[PDB]
Amino acid sequence: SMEDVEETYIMVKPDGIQRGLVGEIISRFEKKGFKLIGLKMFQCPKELAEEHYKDLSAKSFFPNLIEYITSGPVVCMAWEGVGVVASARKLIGKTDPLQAEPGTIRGDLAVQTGRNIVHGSDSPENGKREIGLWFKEGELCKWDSALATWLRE
Amino acid sequence: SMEDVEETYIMVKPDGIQRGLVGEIISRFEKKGFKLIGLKMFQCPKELAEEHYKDLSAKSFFPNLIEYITSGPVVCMAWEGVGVVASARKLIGKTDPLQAEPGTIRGDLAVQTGRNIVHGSDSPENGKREIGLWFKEGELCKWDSALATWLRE
Amino acid sequence: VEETYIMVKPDGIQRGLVGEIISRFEKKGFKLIGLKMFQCPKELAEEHYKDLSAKSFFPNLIEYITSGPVVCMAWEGVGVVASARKLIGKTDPLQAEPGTIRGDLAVQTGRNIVHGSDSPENGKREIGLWFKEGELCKWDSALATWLRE
Amino acid sequence: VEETYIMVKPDGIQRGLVGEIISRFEKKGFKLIGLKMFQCPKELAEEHYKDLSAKSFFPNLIEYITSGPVVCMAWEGVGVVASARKLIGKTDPLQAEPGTIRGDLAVQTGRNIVHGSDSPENGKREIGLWFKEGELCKWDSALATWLRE
Amino acid sequence: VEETYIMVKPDGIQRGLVGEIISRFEKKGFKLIGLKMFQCPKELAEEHYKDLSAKSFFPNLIEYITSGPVVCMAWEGVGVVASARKLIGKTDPLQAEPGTIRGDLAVQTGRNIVHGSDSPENGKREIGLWFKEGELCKWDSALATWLRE
Amino acid sequence: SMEDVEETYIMVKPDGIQRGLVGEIISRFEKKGFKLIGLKMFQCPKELAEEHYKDLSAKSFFPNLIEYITSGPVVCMAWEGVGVVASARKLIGKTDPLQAEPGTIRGDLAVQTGRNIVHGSDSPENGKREIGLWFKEGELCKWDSALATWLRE
Ligand SMILES: Nc1nc2c(ncn2[C@H]2C[C@H](O)[C@@H](COP(=O)(O)OP(=O)(O)OP(=O)(O)O)O2)c(=O)[nH]1
Ligand SMILES: Nc1nc2c(ncn2[C@H]2C[C@H](O)[C@@H](COP(=O)(O)OP(=O)(O)O)O2)c(=O)[nH]1
Repeated sequence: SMEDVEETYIMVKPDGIQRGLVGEIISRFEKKGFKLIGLKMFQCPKELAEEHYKDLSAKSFFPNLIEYITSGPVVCMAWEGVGVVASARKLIGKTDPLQAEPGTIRGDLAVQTGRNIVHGSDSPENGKREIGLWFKEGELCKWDSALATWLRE
Repeated sequence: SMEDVEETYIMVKPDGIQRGLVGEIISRFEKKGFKLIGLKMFQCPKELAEEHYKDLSAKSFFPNLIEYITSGPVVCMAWEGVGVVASARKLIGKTDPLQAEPGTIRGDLAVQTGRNIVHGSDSPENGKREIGLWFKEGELCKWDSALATWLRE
Repeated sequence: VEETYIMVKPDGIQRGLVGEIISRFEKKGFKLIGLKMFQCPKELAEEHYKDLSAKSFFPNLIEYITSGPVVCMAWEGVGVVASARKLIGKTDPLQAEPGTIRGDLAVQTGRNIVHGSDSPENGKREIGLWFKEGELCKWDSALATWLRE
Repeated sequence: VEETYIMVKPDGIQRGLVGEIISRFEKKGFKLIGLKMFQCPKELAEEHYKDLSAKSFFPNLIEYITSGPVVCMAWEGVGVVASARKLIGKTDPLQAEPGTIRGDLAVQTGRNIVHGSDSPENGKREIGLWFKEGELCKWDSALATWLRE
Repeated sequence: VEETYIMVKPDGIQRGLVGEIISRFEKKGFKLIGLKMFQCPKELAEEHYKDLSAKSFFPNLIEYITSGPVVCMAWEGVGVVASARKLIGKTDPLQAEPGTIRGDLAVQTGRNIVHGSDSPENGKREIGLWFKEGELCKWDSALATWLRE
Repeated sequence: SMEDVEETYIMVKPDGIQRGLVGEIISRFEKKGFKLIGLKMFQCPKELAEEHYKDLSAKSFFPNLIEYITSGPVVCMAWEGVGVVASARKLIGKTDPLQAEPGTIRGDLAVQTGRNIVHGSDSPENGKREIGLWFKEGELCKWDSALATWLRE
């Protein structure tokens, strides 16, 4: 089968780190069958995070948002796969954890919106933008999976 | 508008114990991020069980509910958190396990309405009712969660 | 009592999800009455996919389920047929909801790791097709009363 | 039948390990007969640790054991005391072996998340010190015939 | 390549441990080449436990092994026989260390949920006794290069 | 509590990645209670892998080793904690996954020495060394665990 493998940026937030969910979140996607090509614990500089949420820079929560997202280290992840962006969004769950369906990362492991543990790109366009914003040039590591023949047709 | 801290009475029904599921159910709620302020293996006295199911006292099966809930030990739990009530019902799943969705407790662990493992208050008003009903005035334990600031803003 | 047929496909084995899938049905509360690693011969696979014989993918499908061993299973319980389907998830893993088998453990339709009868009729058919006279095992669950009224 | 006293300490609750610890003993096969989240008043704690009153760490200990609610437990089964001591692991989480509770989930003796009666006589003493009578519950385990002969 | 016979005793099935026990061997890295739920006949139960024939617990043993269906398994991998022994843990569940199957999920010797050949030749001998000719399925793991050099 | 906190270098070898065990491994230490201060997927250059295994350079397996450790990305890690070095090694198991006791990382998830899915510093000094060899000045993230007070005195 031929079908482009998109990339999506997935980020475990400060709270996710504090609660020790870094291993758990990663394990969810590893079991799903997606490839990890970019990974790193990272203390996000204020500028980068402000660039990341550039679109929300006018909002009244923006200050508080940047404050939190930089208040502690986060984990930067880049996942490759076919239809992985939307898939990631599904596995993550609704923005509001209380409304997230059990089985999803937020519905299983979080309770409040302002602390929803993780971020998934909302589109392949943003997946590219974010992976290029949070990751330096040669940080990504591409590799052929040994299970490639058993993950995809 | 911001919602107040809430309390709910979650109960592991007789079958939950027989199948050694007390631990996993407590875990699902500990993992979600709520705070356990009430817990005890309890032998529900007939009078207490009667008050618990008072809204069904007119039902022809009312006897079964009382009889059954008194047939063996149960685990009483009192959980706290903003929106914990509506959330607990969500992690628990539809009454008929066969219909509860994969990911919910009943959805992943049960097969018949009658032996649907756990119970959670159906409303914030009923949560306070059941907690005060099942727990003796000194059985509730209040404490400050060290992860409070990472669970909610 | 209702019985359904559930099978882990070659990719489920390769990826080592046999124990996982089984555990999920055990925990749910259904009784396992049939189990066996089996290398499916072409003709039997074709028989299994009888109705898709005119389809375009048919051959690929036949290769896929014979490209490695499978693990046949016979599960019993009231309404197990539909429940099993719900636990397996949508045919397309990307579409199946998190919490289901394909929703958590697969990424593509052509390799969606598991199978479940879609009807009580096919349940008997498929079980009667993959299991031989006597390979099934009956037993009384000690937790029977704590699983059903 | 033999019963032992197991208690999840304050750090255990603070770290959301109650469910996990209970599950281990459940999955092991012993029967739970007593359970409760309890706020240990200083005197009960000092009586439990009666023998250490003279030691310099006494103050710290009492503060710690009462710094938050604990979860009291009572389990039943032949050899449950020693086994529970084995499942829990050496006093020092760093020396505790991988597979044991403290070994898998803790990092320091002063925060070694759980307790377990070190002998059957102590099991009775502690269950009697931490529980009130009506608190223990007796019941018949459906799976007994499959747990023992 | 060395093979060993692993089997889930009847107490394992009644307690829903089939999937969990297989997973321990899938996660370890070993290859499943034999599997089937089987109702063990008294005669076959006797040949297997020939060495314990003159033991006083023998009779109870034979009735136990025949008390319900069991799950027969064959795993491949160099050193598997010895590795399975460890994963299984000491005969008396109460003495098997945490981390092992008997140490985490059993409480008495007469209901130790699992079996494993104690040597390579007993593995060969046991697979020939529990599995018929083609019930074994030969296949190669796509992860071969990452499990052994 | 005046106890000295050391750091240890823990790395997920190429096979760990191939086998989707990155998460599981991370969760073992996360749940143990140690702190993650360094983490990154990385494709190791022969030169770096040799200066890392210089003490085995004369061995007959060295050549293969070097190629194995560089045959694909690995996941570098820096863990902090009192006695984390010795603990981490205990948590990993014997060099031979067939000997490693069940419950340890290698005894639970591997079947052969040359593919023992993970590495951990064998001493506090090699701890400092390896972290310095694999992590650049500034890749390590310092932070305060909200549970620090419940993990230690
Ligand atoms: N009912 C009963 N069974 C016993 C007693 N001692 C031993 N057995 C059973 C369970 C033991 O695993 C078996 C003797 O087993 P072996 O030491 O020959 O081998 P093994 O360690 O592989 O365990 P297995 O065949 O899996 O049950 O017979 C006893 O006192 N009472
Ligand atoms: N490919 C290959 N690698 C080997 C062989 N023997 C040892 N090694 C490698 C992997 C071992 O982890 C490493 C030696 O490690 P060690 O100093 O005994 O301690 P450890 O940090 O591995 O626990 O050398 C071997 O026989 N073949």
